[PDB]
Amino acid sequence: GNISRYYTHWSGSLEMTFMFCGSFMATGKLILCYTPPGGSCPTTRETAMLGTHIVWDFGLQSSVTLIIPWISGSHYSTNANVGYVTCFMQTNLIVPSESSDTCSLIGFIAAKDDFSLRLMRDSPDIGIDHLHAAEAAY
Amino acid sequence: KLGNSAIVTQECCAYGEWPNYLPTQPETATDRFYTLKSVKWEAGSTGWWWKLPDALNNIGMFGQNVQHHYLYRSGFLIHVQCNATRFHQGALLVVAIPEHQRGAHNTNTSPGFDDIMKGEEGGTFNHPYVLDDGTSLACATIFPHQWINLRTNNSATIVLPWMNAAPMDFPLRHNQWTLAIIPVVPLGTRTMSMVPITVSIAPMCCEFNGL
Amino acid sequence: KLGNSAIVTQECCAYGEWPNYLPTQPETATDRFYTLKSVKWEAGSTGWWWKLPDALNNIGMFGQNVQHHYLYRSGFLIHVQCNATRFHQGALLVVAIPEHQRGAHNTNTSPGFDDIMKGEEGGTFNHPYVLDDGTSLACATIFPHQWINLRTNNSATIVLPWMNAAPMDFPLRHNQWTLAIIPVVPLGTRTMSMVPITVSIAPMCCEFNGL
Amino acid sequence: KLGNSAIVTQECCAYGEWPNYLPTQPETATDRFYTLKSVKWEAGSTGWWWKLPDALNNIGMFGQNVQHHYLYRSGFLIHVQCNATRFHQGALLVVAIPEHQRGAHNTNTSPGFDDIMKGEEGGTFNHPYVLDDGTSLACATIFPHQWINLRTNNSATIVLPWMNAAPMDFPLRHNQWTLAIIPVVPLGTRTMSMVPITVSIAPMCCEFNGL
Amino acid sequence: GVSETLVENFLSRAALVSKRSFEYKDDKNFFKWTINTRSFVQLRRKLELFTYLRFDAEITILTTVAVNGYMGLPNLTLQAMFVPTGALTPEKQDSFHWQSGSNASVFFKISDPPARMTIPFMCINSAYSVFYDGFAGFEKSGLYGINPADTIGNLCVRIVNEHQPVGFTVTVRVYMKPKHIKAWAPRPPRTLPYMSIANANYKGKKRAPNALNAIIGNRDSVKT
Repeated sequence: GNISRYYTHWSGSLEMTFMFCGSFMATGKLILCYTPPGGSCPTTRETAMLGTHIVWDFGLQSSVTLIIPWISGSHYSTNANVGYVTCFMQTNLIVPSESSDTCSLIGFIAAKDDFSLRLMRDSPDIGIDHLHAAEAAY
Repeated sequence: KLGNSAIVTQECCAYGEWPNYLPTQPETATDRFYTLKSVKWEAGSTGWWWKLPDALNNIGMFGQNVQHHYLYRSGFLIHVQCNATRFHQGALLVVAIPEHQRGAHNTNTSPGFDDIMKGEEGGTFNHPYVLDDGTSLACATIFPHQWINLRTNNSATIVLPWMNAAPMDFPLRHNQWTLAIIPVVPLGTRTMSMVPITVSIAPMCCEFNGL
Repeated sequence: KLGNSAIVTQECCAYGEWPNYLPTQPETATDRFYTLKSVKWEAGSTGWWWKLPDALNNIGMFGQNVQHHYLYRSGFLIHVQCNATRFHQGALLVVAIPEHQRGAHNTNTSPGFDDIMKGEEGGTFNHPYVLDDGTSLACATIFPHQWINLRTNNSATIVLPWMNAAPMDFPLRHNQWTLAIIPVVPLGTRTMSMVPITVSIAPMCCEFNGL
Repeated sequence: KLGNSAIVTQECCAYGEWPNYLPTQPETATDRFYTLKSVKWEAGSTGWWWKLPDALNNIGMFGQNVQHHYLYRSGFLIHVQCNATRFHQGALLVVAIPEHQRGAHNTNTSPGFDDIMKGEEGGTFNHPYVLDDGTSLACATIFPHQWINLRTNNSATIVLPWMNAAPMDFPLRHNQWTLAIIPVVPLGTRTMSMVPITVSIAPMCCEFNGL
Repeated sequence: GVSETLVENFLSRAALVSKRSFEYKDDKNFFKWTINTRSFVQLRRKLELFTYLRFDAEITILTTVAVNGYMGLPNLTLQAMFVPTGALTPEKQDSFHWQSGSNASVFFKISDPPARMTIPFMCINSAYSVFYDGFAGFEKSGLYGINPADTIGNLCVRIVNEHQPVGFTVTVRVYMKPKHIKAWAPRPPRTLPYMSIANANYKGKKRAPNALNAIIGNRDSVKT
């Protein structure tokens, strides 16, 4: 998402990867919902079963891979609803009495082989102020 | 692996019958794991019971194939997982009772609609030593059963074939099986622990007749 | 296994280049693991960075082949090990930054000799979220990197090829790589732990010209 | 013959394209004739227009595959039948306009949501001589069209292929075609007759992506 | 190209790098420019996505002319002379060094199409060190990140005609465009705003986005 801000139309399967970073004894389950675009963002865990979702037990696994399917990008500059990846608690966090009770997740994203960028524009990120060594290359 | 929801990994079966189709036959709609809520197993927890397929009238493409189909025909593939650490001790009996005609204690009045039909909520044994029907837990290993001994494993897997004298059944009034989880040896740790028990039901060999 | 000092056991590589010699070529003198000091990783530890081969001008037969050779040519084979128990939680990013032109915060003045050259002492990130050079840690997995997730593993291994536009370089002023260890997820236990992180650098395919 | 609802019997096509699948592909759920309401054709009736697939968001398994699928891909097979006796005289133009960007008369303001989106109700031309968009009915036989001349026949059949520049489209905002029935020669009998016109739409080669 | 994500296509858009409305009348009568990557931060952030580069820059001097607040615009002759990293630059506008038989001038008129020369891969090493983690020379006084195997060159531009050219200000635009780009070892994209053209200092904005402690604009909670 810094290369795709140099472009106008992006399209392809992203790939999310989460990684639990708690102790070795930490068990519990996380349900990871993918809401396709335009759909309803789930609030109850029970109505969260609508599209693609996976129950991820981070007592066994330590990393899950969540493929996001084809999205096709800016095929409609305008705010809208373009997907969600939602992660509820399923059970609880079961850590023993010696490990720390505040565990943590980190999440990754990579586009896959079918990702395609086209029409090149300048990035909106960079701009703002005067730089040091101004006119020192003259 | 059943459905777009990859949940748990299986291949223990029951009654020597891996399900086969003995009309609408769902294979990608219903054949998927409908994970229920995870019930908190504590020290003073008596038991839990889920009457199938009453627990699945609400949830999913099976639930739409109940409200839009008069007769159903489905086997199951169930999966109980009890995620506790290496310091928890305990033992569950994951028993799958066919035709669990429950009993009401101390009265001559039969159980009503709101004692037998719970659904996703499940329920709880009151006298688990006699399985709420006057029999015995000590003989209850004659059913399809499985042991979750938290010393050894923490998961269970039972396959539930089609258990009717009838060829097909109507779902909103009759319940074939009854998954029931009774902690024989109660849970222990010194801190004094709400260990969760997660139940995933996956239907197998679904048939539905009568739109 | 490198040198008479048998330290750690390897065969993850980087840039698709297992080092080969593309004159003095040490193979028993320098090719050995120079274990540095083990830095204490706590809860409020920001990061650590070792500029190679500035960390190895002091230590060993490589250090004698710096003071007695004007131009060097060496790849590396590095090995980070974080010896914590099964009750510690945490995650490191062992990243190996080629040409880490660091930045000074909030001023127009470039870093001096005593902010870039540390050697065996190493150093510490001040703003690790932007890698002390205005970029981002969130994109820093484009380098040769490796994850030490103390749930899963506790060790790392990166191979560092010769990374110069030049064919050979002079060591006392330029530093190619920069091994950098940033704890993304900080360390946790209830007692409130100085878990050590031991770094072993082994040179590979050493060349030295100009006595 | 499409679906469990056997309605009408066909094999006239359009654009030289019998539909083929160029993911969810309904073939028994959606591929069936969704008979709409029969509109009363009188002497002073101007016309009728049904924007497809806006007329089918409500009705049937296609309507469930609109509310539960973000992108659709479907061709059509349409069938208009005008059941009048041997004493009624009249002529319809059953025209199927791709991308019927309607116009508002006499104002600079574009049509809103409640002038374009009607659904099963359909709609009615106000100025049918210019097809409500400034063009002309006299040239409107360049579309896929069909003549119901009540002297000769009383039925029509048009096949509507997938008409988008896009590969797949989202249904709740865009409408590809527009079935439009304009009585060129108005209906006549001496009693002064509400002859009905029944429209059956059957989808063909349904695809749906994005649950 | 095969895709628009290819590196040859990603970088070789012609970008403005210099613009000197130098006033010539009857040091200040001309301009020079050290050819460096670090000029305009739209292109600089793209070249600092990579560690090592190898590009033939072409230089396309566009010269305009404008009357100050005499009705015709005079068609002057110019001289854009590429002084590399070697011999001396002309100290005056009409010194001896403009007449050098080694610096490669171009002699273009205003009324021509814009002048265009192609400066080749101008380095000593096998690539341009965009980021340099070292020190120049020998001393501890060598500044950080300044490699002498990175300066492409200088580009001294003067008006060839003699004095008394009266107050038509000459605005000179210079467009660099890389060619034959071979790029090695990519980097994280820079997210904090720049401080200098010399080094990679970081300050951040005051609040998010693009701030020091928060790069993405803060939403209200994680369940937003």
